[PDB]
Amino acid sequence: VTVAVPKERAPGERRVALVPEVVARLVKGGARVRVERGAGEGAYHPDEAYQEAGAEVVERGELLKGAHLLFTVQPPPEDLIQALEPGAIVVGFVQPHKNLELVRALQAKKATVIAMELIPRITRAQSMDALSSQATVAGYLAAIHAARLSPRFFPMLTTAAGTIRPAKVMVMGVGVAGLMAIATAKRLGAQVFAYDVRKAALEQALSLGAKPIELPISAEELTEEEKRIQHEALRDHVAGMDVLITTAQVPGRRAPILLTEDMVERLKPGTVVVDLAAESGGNCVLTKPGEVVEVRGVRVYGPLNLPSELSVHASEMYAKNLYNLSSLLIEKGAFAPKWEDEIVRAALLMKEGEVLHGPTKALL
Amino acid sequence: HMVTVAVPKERAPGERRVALVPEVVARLVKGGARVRVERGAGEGAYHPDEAYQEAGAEVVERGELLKGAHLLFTVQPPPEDLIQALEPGAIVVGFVQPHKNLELVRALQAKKATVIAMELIPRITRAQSMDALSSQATVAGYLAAIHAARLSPRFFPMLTTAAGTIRPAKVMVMGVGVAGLMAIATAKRLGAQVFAYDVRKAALEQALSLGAKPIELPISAEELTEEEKRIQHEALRDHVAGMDVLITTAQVPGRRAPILLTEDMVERLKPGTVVVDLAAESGGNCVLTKPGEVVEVRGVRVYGPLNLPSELSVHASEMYAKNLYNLSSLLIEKGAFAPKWEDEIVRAALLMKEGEVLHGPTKALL
Repeated sequence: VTVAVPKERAPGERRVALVPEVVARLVKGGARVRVERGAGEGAYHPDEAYQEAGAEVVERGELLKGAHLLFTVQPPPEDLIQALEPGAIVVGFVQPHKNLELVRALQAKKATVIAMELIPRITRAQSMDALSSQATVAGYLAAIHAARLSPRFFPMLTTAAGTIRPAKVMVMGVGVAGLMAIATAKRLGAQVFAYDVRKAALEQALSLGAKPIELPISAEELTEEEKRIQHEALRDHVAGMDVLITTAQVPGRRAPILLTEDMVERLKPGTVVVDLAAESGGNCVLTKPGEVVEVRGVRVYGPLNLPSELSVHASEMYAKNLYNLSSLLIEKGAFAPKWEDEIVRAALLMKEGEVLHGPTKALL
Repeated sequence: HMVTVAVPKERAPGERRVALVPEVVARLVKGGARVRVERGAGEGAYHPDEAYQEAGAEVVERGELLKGAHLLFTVQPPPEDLIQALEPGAIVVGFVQPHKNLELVRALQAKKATVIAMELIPRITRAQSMDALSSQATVAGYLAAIHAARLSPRFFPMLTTAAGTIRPAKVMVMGVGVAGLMAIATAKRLGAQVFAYDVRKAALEQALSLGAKPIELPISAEELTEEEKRIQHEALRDHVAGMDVLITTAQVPGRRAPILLTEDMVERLKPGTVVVDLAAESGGNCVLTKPGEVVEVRGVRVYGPLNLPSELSVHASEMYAKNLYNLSSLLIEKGAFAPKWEDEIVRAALLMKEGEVLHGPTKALL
């Protein structure tokens, strides 16, 4: 098997689909790897370090010559698509809704793509979950940015000039990203609170030292009347916060509004919102994606591409995810795609140009 | 027969701090003092006018500000419009830094003003609660570490997921005074492996206490030969090369900052390394640093922040205000203007009286 690795082109993308250490392991297992000149520069991995790992550092669009497996972060642009070579498998993030044009080009070229956002949440696939690994990065950076943006200390502090209270941080949406925001805001010494409609998620928060927000109806269909009492109770909680980190996203849908116009009016001047849901529209009505705005003294930040900010580790984890996915793409140095495997069945978005996952057929 | 204290809006570009905050203003008032605050003075620090009025002060207009009376409390030194309006016998209290504001210092003596300079508070134990250099350095240190994390392309903490385990980042703090100690405490909380470099052993002792590993050089921490300098340098250089982040904090009053990250030292940093150079305001500890900017050479991101305190404006102002409050006990008796001129703190910090410059280096520069 020969595995190709492109230099990412999407504006502001700094990650690389494989890193040198991972490349070595693929080589030591009998695989061959070609890496575009400069592909790991965003992640501080020089061409020489790849060569050392046994890769040949080729020129772009010489890249797909050998060509059994194309490993990307973002979906491949057209220059690469055209260069595919029949029977090749594309493996990376696809995001049909964000990159429809490139998706229609992949099927027109009759290509085969395993979509990374489509890895199933089963335990056997945990080590392959790139959404999770990238969400961890995003979570960590959410918290760091919350501290950079806030005009107060996160930790409680005593000096000869007195003592200062710790900051009050609420994380809303306690999935993988939110858990790491909790872990990181807690490390910095903030009082941290957690809001999620699911009890299991809230138990995870409690475990990391976050105080769950308890609403009049408890975590696990609801009346318009019951919604109102939840809303008013959450509103009072949010008002008392020094920082809000919102992470609630729903695949192929607009993000839910969790920070409502009337909720935002009650935030004190000097509060910070780090809205991780900006990519799909934002959990907060104030948020302008990719920007930091300030209204009524409320600093609101909607980061896109946090993973690419932490490019060294984001790439390392992602590289490992792909390597771990490889055991079902590669057998004994050979190209042996386990088509019958549930992971591959769930993640295989198209085979020879035919679209195998419903919603993607609809958009096209 | 009862003292009045003025507080301006800061003008210096990018200054967001306020010399007094509302909670502090109330204590001054509740002790029988009056306070006049310029409209908007606390906005940088998210303290609305109404919070000051609530605390018992009159939110007046600028340039009406000094009419009232006796004490001008500032963060940065007062610009000219304010110096011109002083009122004889009145005291200016704040940061002065003549090397940065010579012109304004010249205007202050021309107007025969009296000024207690905040950077001149003596380092004695009784003056600890009054030390604004120290309280501001704590702010600077904390943010140094936060920015180091924002800028680094790797995790600070060691981490395990189903995708593997990741080593903690390796952070060196060079210059272990007040800012350095806070950078340590904060890089530590974030789970970095933290190392500490300082020519003084007591400072290194304070680092160890916060969980930082001291950098041990061939000649040990406390008359040094050129030969002995070479081996310290080469050893430290080996240490620096192994780091993911360098935070440098070494400053010396009224001098260029010492170069602690030499050009040969910088040459050995791997691409992806971060330098937060807290000494940019006086020239930078690192040869690469461009003050107020983030540069990237040979893949090394180097940041030289000016006015970190003003980024943390809520807490910087709070500690500063308390510092000023605490200094009051020597400026104010039972609500009346009573300067204790014979106090060591006051004599150490009194930069000028009725136009007479009473602190050498400032006389010399002027």
